[PDB]
Amino acid sequence: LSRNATYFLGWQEYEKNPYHEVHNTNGIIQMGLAENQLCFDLLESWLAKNPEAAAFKKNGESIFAELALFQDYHGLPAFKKAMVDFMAEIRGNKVTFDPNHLVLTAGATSANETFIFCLADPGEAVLIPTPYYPGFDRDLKWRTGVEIVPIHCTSSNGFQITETALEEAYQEAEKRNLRVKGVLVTNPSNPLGTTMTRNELYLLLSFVEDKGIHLISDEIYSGTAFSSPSFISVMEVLKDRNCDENSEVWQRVHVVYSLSKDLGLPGFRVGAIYSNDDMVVAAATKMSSFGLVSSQTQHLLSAMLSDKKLTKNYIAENHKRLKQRQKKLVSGLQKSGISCLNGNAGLFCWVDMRHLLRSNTFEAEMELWKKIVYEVHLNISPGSSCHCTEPGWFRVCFANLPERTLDLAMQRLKAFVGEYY
Amino acid sequence: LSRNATYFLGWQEYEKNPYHEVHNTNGIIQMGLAENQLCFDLLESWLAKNPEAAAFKKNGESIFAELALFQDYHGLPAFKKAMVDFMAEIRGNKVTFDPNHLVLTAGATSANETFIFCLADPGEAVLIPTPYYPGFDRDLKWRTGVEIVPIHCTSSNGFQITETALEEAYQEAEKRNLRVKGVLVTNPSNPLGTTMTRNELYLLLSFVEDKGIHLISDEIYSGTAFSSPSFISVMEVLKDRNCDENSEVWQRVHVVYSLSKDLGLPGFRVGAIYSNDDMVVAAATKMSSFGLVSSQTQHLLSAMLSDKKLTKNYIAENHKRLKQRQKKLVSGLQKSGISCLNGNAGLFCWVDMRHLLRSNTFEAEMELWKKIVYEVHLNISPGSSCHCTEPGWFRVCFANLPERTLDLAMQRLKAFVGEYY
Ligand SMILES: Cc1ncc(COP(=O)(O)O)c(CNOCC[S@@+](C)C[C@H]2O[C@@H](n3cnc4c(N)ncnc43)[C@H](O)[C@@H]2O)c1O
Ligand SMILES: Cc1ncc(COP(=O)(O)O)c(CNOCC[S@@+](C)C[C@H]2O[C@@H](n3cnc4c(N)ncnc43)[C@H](O)[C@@H]2O)c1O
Repeated sequence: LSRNATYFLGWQEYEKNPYHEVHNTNGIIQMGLAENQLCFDLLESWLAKNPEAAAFKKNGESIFAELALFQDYHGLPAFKKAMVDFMAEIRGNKVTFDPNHLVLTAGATSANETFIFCLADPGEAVLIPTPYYPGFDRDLKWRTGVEIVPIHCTSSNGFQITETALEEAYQEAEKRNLRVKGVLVTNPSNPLGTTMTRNELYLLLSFVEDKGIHLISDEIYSGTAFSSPSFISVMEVLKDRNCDENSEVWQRVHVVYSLSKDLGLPGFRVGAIYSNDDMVVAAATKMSSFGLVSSQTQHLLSAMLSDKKLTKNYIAENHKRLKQRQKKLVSGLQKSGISCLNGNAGLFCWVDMRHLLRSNTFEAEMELWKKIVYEVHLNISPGSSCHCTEPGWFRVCFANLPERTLDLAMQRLKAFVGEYY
Repeated sequence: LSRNATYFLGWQEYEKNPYHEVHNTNGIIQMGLAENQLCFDLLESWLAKNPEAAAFKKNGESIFAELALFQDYHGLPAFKKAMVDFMAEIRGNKVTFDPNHLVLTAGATSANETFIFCLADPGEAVLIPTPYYPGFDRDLKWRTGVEIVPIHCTSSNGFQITETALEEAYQEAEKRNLRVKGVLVTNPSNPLGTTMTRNELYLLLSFVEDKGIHLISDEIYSGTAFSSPSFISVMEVLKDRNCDENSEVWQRVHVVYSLSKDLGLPGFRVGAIYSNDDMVVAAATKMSSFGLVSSQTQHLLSAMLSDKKLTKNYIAENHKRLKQRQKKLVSGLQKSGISCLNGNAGLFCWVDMRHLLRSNTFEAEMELWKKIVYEVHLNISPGSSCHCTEPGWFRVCFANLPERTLDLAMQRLKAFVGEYY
C-alpha cells in the first residue's frame, strides 16, 4: 500500500459509557463535540410549512429526474445564488460574492484540502496560528504532502496574532527548509471562540503581501458571532483599502465556508470555496468533482436559503440562543472559580484551568484531563490537542446538549474543584 | 499556485446548438453522454407511494435533526446494509459483501481516486486496458501523482485482454522507469459495452498474483448487463478458487461501485469502495471524509433499496428497456451498413466506422468525427478520445434520449452515408 494508506481517551470512554437523561444517567457528558443542536426547530417548522423542496417538487411539478441527472461541478445555479446571498447577509451585506467565483464542495473539510492542493506543492508549507482545529493536521497534510508551521499565540494578549509571531513562524519554516505558500486562519476561531480583530487582519494582509503568499480564511463559524466585538470577514477588509482590485493581494485572499456549524447540517456536507483568482476557481471547480454536493441537498437548501424571512430569523435566533448558552457556561464555570478567554463566537469556550494543574506542564494537563473524564465524567478537549503552547487551556462546547445537562455538568465540576482543591 | 492548479469540439458545438423536439429541431443530438434516463418513472412511482423518506420521517416520526447531525465517515448503517444487499442482488446473490468492508464516497469518481491514493505513491503506476473511460486520465492521475500505462486491446479478439498485452504493458512501465502497483479494469466496460469474460478475469488474477500487485474492478455498470454472456464480478471468481481466503491475491482484489448509471442518480453522488483488505478499508474510510455522501441522500436510498420489490423490478425492467434500446441502435446502424462490436451491457455501443475513414489514421477519424458533428448534427465519441489503438471506432450512447430522437439520429446518419459514400 502507499504511504498515505498508513487525545482519543476522552471519546473512547464516551462511546463505552455515553450519558443519557434516562438510559444512562451516570454516563459521560459530551462537551467536546462542536455541533449546533440549538435551532433545529426553526428548520423543522420551515420544512413543515414548505414541503415541496424535500418532495422533489417545484411549483407543483416533479423535478426528480432533472435533479437526479444534475451532476455539473459548477453547482446548481439557484443554490450558488442562495449561498452567496446568505454569506453576504451573514456579513451584514457589507460584502457581496460572485456566484461564478464560488465552488461547492462536500463540506469545508473538502474545501480546505482542495485549497491546499491548488496553492501548495508537496514539500511546501502553510502557516497556522496555534491553538488550532486539530482536524487540520490530517485534512491539510495527509494527501497533499504539505506541512504545517505554527504561528504561536499566547494568553498574554488574548491569543491574538502578532507581527513577531508571524515572522518567527516564517523563520521556522525556513529552518525546516520549507517554502511557505500561505497562511490559513479560522475566523471566527475554533477553539478560541473569538472573532479575529481588524488589527490582526491588516497585520495578516500586510504579511501575505510582503511575503507574496496566500491567505485562506476558514469562516465556517462566521454566522455564530453573537457578541461584540463585531465579526469582520477577510473579504471586508480588502474592500475598504487599496486592495480593492487595485493591488495584488486581492487575488491571494480566499474564503472557506460551510453550513455545518451555523445551520447545524454537517451530515448534508455543504461546503464552499470562494476565491477572487479566476484560475483557483477553475482548478477548484474541477477538483470538486471528487466531492460534489448531492443535488437533492442542493435543491432543498436553495429553497430554504432563498427564503429571506427564514434566513433573517434564523441568524437572529441562532445568535440569541448561542449567546444565552455561552453565558450559562461562563457563569457555571465562574462558580467553580474558573475563568474563560473573553469570547463572542463559536459553539464553545476556551477555558482557563491553569491554576488546577499540578505544575505548568502538558503532563499535568493530561493528568487533569483524565481526572475530569474518570472522576467528573465530562468530556472536553485538552488544549495540547489543539497545539496550544501553554498547558492548562481547554475547549468546552455548549451548543450540542440540553440546557439542563449543561447545568448538570457544571455542578459535577463544581463538586470536583471543591473536593480536590 | 501549485502544479496541480495548472475532443471537446463535439460538446462545445452541442451547448451552442442543443437539439430539442420543439425549441430547436435542428440542434445537435446528444449521443455522447453516458447517462440512463430510461427508468425514472419507476423511481417516481416508488417515491409517490412511499413519501416518508424524502420527508425526513420514519414511522411517522421526524428524524431531520438526527440526519442533519449524522456525519460519521463509516456511513449510515442501514444504508450500507441496503447497498451490500443491492450489490449482491445485482450479482444474482452469487457473492455477499460485508458492510463493514464497504466505504461510501461521493460517486465512483471519488472512490477511484481514493483507491489510487491508498494503493500507489506519486511516481508509481497502474495498468489500464485500452480503450478506456477518458475520465480516468484526470481522476486517477491529477492529485495522486500516479501514471497510467495502457494494456492495449484490439478488435482482432473483440477487444479482450490477453496475457501478452499485460506483459507488454508491464514492460512499458519498466521502460518508463515506473513501478507498477496494480491494474484497474472496468467491468462491464465503458466504452466497449461488453462484460469481461471469465477467461480474462482468471488471466488478470493470475497476472496480479504473479506480479504481486492489485486489481481494482470498477463495476459501476454491473447492473446494466442485459444480454449473454453473463456478467461476472471479480469477487465471484475469487470464491470459486483457492483464492477463497486461502491465498494472498484475495486481499488485493477490490471493487468500485456507484448508483450513477444503473439507477441514473449521478447527481446524488453515491459511490462505494469495497475491499477485503482491512487496512485499505480503514484508510479509505478516513479518506471518505473529503467526500462523504449527504445523509439526506443516504436515508432516502436506504429506504428505496431496502424495498426488495423495488430493487427486483427495477433491475428486471432496467435490463428490458436497456436491451430494447441497444437493439434499436444496432438495427438503426445496420441500415447504414454500420456494425457494432457485439455487446451486452452499458448505456452505449462501440461502433465500427473504419470503412468510412479516408485512411487508416486518427487524423481521418477526427475528420469523420467533425463531419458527423457539423453535417449530421450528431454528437458521439471518437475512439481516440478513449485511447483506442485503431482509428475508426466510436462510442454511441443510447439510454439518454427518447426512442424517437434515437430514430431521428439514425435516419440522419443514413442520409449521410448515402450522400458521401
Ligand atoms: C475550522 C473548521 N473548519 C472546517 C471544519 C469541517 O466542517 P465540515 O463539516 O464543513 O467539513 C471544522 C469542524 N469539523 O468538525 C467535524 C469533523 S468531520 C467533518 C472531519 C474531521 O474529523 C475526523 N473524524 C474523526 N472521526 C470521524 C468520524 N467518525 N466521522 C467523520 N470525521 C471524523 C476526520 O478524519 C476529519 O479530520 C472546523 O472546526
Ligand atoms: C467506468 C466509470 N467509472 C466511474 C464513473 C463516474 O461515476 P460517478 O458518478 O459515480 O462518479 C464513470 C462515468 N462518469 O460519467 C460522468 C463524468 S463526472 C461524474 C466526472 C468526470 O467528468 C469530468 N467533467 C467534465 N466536465 C464536467 C462537469 N461539467 N461536471 C462534472 N464533471 C465533469 C471531470 O473532470 C471528471 O473526470 C465511468 O464511466
